[PDB]
Amino acid sequence: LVHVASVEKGRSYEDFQKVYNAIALKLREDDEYDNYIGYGPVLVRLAWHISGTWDKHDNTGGSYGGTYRFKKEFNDPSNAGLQNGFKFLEPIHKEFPWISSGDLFSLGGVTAVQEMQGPKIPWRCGRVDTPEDTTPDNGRLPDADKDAGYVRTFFQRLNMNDREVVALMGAHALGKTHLKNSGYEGGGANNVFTNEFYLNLLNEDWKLEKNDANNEQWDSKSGYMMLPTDYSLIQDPKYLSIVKEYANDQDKFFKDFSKAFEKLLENGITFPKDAPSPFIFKTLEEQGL
Ligand code: HEM
Ligand SMILES: Nc1cccc(N)n1
Repeated sequence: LVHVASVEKGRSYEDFQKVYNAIALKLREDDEYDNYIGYGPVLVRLAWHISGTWDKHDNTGGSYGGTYRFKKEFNDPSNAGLQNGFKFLEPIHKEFPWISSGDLFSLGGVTAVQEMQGPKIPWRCGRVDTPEDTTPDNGRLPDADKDAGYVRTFFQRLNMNDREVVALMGAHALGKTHLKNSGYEGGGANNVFTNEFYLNLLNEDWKLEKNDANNEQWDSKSGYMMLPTDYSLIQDPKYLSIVKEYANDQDKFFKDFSKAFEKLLENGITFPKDAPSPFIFKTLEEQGL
């Protein structure tokens, strides 16, 4: 299965910057969401979940086809709550109806990371909507009540190695868990992208508790939480080393997250040798907007 990137006809960097800016301005405007977290974190999670269906073995799933728009995938229990991100993006899509769905969902995550003061994430256009029959079945996204060996095996399907896994999970500095979505509750409610995930893992005093859904999670007295799969990153000695690295080097974390997150968003896509180079969007702040 080959998915060849095809640039939306006649579009260039300055078209996609406009879309980025519309997303970014709406992120600033719609600030009340989720007790004043705003939509940044949910957009990052949307971009990940639309990408994380990918299977390297047969090139099924992935961001290219925009298949989250279809009910089988929209309704995946693993995607509960992401409808809020889709609803955020609907006026953006109405303004810019020429962008493909996969391009919009992936660009929403890039825009969110950058506007939350995270790294620059180079981004490539040309995902093409594919039909409803190409929608992957539910069950391809990961469970949270598992251990490091589970996490490591899971991510091999996505062609991610230990460093890439640990870097990607730093996104768990953002937003929160919600009991009614996933059966986990709590988190920093943070809407600034930092390396805090790693510092919290190493620094807090964690206790293994049960939540009101009868699931185990790690809680800190400071009011933070970790999923079992997050905590596994300090139980496994290989992950632990990388957690320490990122807890001690903000810039390295930023660079490695950027590389892994673009990768994630590009898995499954064949870019022609003459395709445009990746775009690096300016933030609103860099534009004086
Ligand atoms: C083993 C891998 C992972 C597991 C098991 C996992 C699981 C979860 C769960 C259970 C939630 C809470 C959802 C809710 O209740 O609303 C969540 C939230 C979140 N996840 Fe992950 N995740 C994983 C990897 C990732 C990766 C790779 C990223 C992106 C790079 C990511 C980004 C997010 C973000 C940003 C949120 C917060 C959403 C919000 O505040 O609404 N996750 N994740
Ligand atoms: N904010 C957040 C989201 C997912 C998992 C964790 N540990 N925390």
